Amino acid sequence: THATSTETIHYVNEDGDQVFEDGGGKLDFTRTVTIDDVTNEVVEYGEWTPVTDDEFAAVTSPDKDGYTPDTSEVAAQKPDMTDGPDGTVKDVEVTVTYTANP
Amino acid sequence: ATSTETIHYVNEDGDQVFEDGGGKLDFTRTVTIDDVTNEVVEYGEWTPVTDDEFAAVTSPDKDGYTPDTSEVAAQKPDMTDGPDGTVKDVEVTVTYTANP
Repeated sequence: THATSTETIHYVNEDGDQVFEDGGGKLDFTRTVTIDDVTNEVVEYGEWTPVTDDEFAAVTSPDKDGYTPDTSEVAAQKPDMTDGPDGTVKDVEVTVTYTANP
Repeated sequence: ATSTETIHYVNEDGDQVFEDGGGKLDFTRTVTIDDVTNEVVEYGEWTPVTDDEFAAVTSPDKDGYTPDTSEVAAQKPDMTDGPDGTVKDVEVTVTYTANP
């Protein structure tokens, strides 16, 4: 199963080259699975619940002299999640671009 | 999860005079587990596949004999919960006494 969402914030320049270490972090989720004790068949899947919060906190973009990121802060992001037998908590990808001044 | 009701039909000497009576009852219970750690979160209560009690059983007629009871009453099998919870079987003994 994949119940831990990883948020990766790519910090790059206009050429797509990494200018800072990836930002972000991780968010853990869990869900219950109810089965028949006799047949071992899955009866139903519980809703995904957060171990901490259901949203990645806002992330401040690092400062680079002579450059300006398109956003000084990536807003809080809720990772997508799927239910059912193949359900999983998805990762979050974000790309912030630093453009040279002026 | 299956309870078997066994009714022994014996004479005053302890010898069986009829094949065992009774029947079977099936039950099921759900088990809720943490999909990530796989720890059991909760055990559901036992539920009957059909009924929660064995129907009353008529005792066979035997010439020159009288069973202490002509009908074993409806019986509910005992059941326990938790990790080792199970539905217990039911054991009953009917005695046929020779008529003077």
